[PDB]
Amino acid sequence: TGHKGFSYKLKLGKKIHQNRGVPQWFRMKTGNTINYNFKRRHWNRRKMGM
Amino acid sequence: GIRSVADRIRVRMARLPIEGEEGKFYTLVSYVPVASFKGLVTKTVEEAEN
Amino acid sequence: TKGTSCRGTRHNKTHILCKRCGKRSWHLQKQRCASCGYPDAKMRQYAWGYKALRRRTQGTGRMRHLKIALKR
Amino acid sequence: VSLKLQKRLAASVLKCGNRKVWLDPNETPEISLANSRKAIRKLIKDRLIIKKPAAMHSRARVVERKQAKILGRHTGHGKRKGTKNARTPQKTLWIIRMRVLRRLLLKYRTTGKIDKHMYHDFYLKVKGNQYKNKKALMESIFKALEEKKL
RNA sequence: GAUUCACGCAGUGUUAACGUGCAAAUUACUUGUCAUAUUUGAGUAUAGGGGCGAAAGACUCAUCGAACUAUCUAGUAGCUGG
RNA sequence: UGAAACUGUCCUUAGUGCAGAUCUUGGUGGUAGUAGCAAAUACUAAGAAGAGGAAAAAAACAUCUUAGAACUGAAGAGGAGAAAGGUUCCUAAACAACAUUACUUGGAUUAGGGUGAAUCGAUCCUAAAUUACAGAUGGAAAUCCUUAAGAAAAGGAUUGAAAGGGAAUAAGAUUAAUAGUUCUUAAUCAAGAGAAAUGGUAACAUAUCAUGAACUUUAAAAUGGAGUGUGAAAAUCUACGGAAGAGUUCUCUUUUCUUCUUAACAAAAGUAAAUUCCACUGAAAUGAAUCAAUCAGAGAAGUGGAAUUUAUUGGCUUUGUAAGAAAUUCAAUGAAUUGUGGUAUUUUUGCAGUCUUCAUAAAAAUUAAAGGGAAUCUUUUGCUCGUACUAAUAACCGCAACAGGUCUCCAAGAAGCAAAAUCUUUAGUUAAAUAGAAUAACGCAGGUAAGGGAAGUCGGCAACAUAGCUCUGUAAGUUAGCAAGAAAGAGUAGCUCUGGUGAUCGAAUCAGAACUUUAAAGGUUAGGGG
RNA sequence: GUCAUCUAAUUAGUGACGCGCAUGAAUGGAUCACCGUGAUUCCCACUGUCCCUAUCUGCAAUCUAGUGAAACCACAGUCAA
RNA sequence: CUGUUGCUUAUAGACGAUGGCAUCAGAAAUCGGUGUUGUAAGCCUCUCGGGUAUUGAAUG
Repeated sequence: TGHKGFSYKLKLGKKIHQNRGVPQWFRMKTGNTINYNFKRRHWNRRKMGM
Repeated sequence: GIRSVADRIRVRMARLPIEGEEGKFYTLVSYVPVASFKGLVTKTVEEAEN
Repeated sequence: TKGTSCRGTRHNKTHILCKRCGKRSWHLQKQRCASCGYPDAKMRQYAWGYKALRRRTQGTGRMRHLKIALKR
Repeated sequence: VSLKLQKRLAASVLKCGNRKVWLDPNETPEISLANSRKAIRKLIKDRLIIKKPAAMHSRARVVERKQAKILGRHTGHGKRKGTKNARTPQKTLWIIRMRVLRRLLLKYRTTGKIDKHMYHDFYLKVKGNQYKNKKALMESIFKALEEKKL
């Protein structure tokens, strides 16, 4: 909704921040196994349920 | 409209060289309006003027 | 019409986020949380829910103060 | 290149729809550089973007139909699809007539043609549906005035 | 708490379509109804031998002649299969 | 082949030998390049960009612009909101996967950008209801009570509405995207700072004026529905007079079309409709009036006044704002214009009386007034949070870009009784699970048909048929209200005229008469009857 | 069921009869105006329901380019006795 | 020799197949014959007009 509580909006912003991939420099670390973030979601694929 | 087309259409199509590649030709079909279709046969249109 | 059609009017939340346990388990009309048992002072735990006990209990979090007291 | 942005911005600047926006088909590269509303305003000044005229819709056929109906050309029984009361309400005919007839009786009493006693009887006669029109009331008043004066 | 048409809604018939469907109940036409015992949103109240029901054992989150979930529980099986 | 562990014999030990359990988990075939990618009327030509229309027609080619042709048809496939979603919004680069072909497209990939309030909301108030301390109850968990039980709270506590109540902001411009929020101009509100008046007979009236405490009272906030009439505005239509631009024009058309606008807040030239009161006088031969009513010696009508309502001040025109804005043109920033009307329709907004209920259709915050008589213009500030986008034949809920479902606001022309069907304007769109060739059967959807006319069938199922309006006419039965649109019959077009219905020029409506024709509701819509 | 009537023809319909397997009075009996997306029968009208089928249109099905499943499957797949 | 291919091929046809021709080939308009409708547009008369006509019709 347009109308929302202040703390609810900040939890919406955090979910936007966490919907990002692994940076390139992190993928070049030695002994690295983290290439894709599996905690990723999209608005039309999975509803975050909050 | 999409449902009705004229019974007889008089067209003039000329073959001209393609500007880019000299070997090939292309046909330009244009529409010539006529008052009536009586006594109109296939012709060849030649300018033959300076 | 009890299947596909009746689901169109589902746009009112029964539960919102809880302040104490952080789960979307706060019943708005009941005014209590179904997961942590909010305003009730004691955290809601049951012996038949053995998995629910190992999902949120001591040691499942940061242990900010107790990690120092025990090692001392 | 795609001029989708320029068509949207031009419609906002020209205060028209996207269907009235005319982008010059020969100046595509020039319009492509107009990525801002300020640039679009400059293009509109240079006539590279033009607002198309509205689609012409005439009322000539409607005007001639009404003039023919004034003379009664299409007011026949085969052209009526509504009931008699729907086409001409029976209540509004009554309301018009009472205002018309009560206006006339009021004028006669004020000017002194009739006194309050003769006005009172004609007021009830009019209310009782005794006169179809203005003339029918005038003759009855004049007939009664002559009878009284005798 | 008259008769009808329309916006809407329903579901009488076709026992039409579809029936590994648009759809775990929909579509088309026909039909009915379409403001006062009317329609509808949000808030709120009522909870499982309970609720709610102009009453069909109907509805209570695709679950109802007793919901869902977890524990007792690897319930017992003279019966079927290996 | 594979590159770092393993084997033979004797004892000991067992989670020790699989073809089955609709066995469990994983992987894979035939079916099979098969069924399918067929609702939502629809695309075409030229050009551009791109690796991506080639070619012995490989008959089809995604995006953008232009031209043509079209659809939704203003209860919309238009412009916005509430819930829900949560960045899907905007731009650029890029197309491996995804949207049943493809995509240079995208609600998809990557990276950036974006949400501005004293006046809008939340916050504040209470509604149905909800929850505390103390108390009461219970073995317990806990339950009850919400002002009653209390040394608690002048009177009773918490929460409960982004549709109820509520201090106060508008126009224009601006952004790739936000805007009653930014900018320009102009306002408003709240909280601050710098022995006590007159007028009118009266109803009542005076840019603060002209004191008014405790206490009490009154009013407001704040109250159903139906139906009729009517004031005003807006939209549509139209009369007069034009200014500017555009369309058609060898056939005519002094022609058809487009623009001619103006806010909040205030002013007071001119002038309304309705209602209620006041003064004079006293009504019968009873009058006054409405569409309807209704009213009058506890006082009519008349004359003269007062007040209030009419989307801010005070309803409308007009004025300030304010033309300097905006609209439409012209020239190459500068110039031009921006009258007056209507006894027309619809919507909106008030008003006045009528009807209806064994239904009488919220409260509080908060505000004003009264009774009483105790006491003696300038300027400052205005905190917190929401604000992007969709709101649906693709942003929500149904496993999805699902023909399902989901609350509202605004609303043009024709025609008609009609917001019906049908067509069009402003706006949106031509994409929405791929197409090309051919034109077999059998299908799904839509039709027609000689003669007969329900003989078909369980059964007139399905289809046909009737159908609008006006006039004539209408039975048995009956709870006397109905049956009834009973049934049945006649008329209906086009053109040229005449008459009726008003006010001091105008309304569509009704009736009649000539003449002509393909003899007229029927394109769409539209009862079969007994 | 018997008698009438409806039809050319009536296990259907309607009107009578009634020792009624086993009707009957708020388990309510009888009556029925108006009403009914209720059940039943017959008339008129109309018609592809039918005699008896013919034919027209759109979308499929056919073939092709691209894309591309599922149900089912002991092994399989000509007959007579 | 046969097949492909072409005539957007027919006496054939779902696709194959079948039938015909393939440079004296084929296709096309135009004209004539032959039909259908009912008398065009500009000025009752022009007017037995005008329009259509293989698409699965017949000549040149």
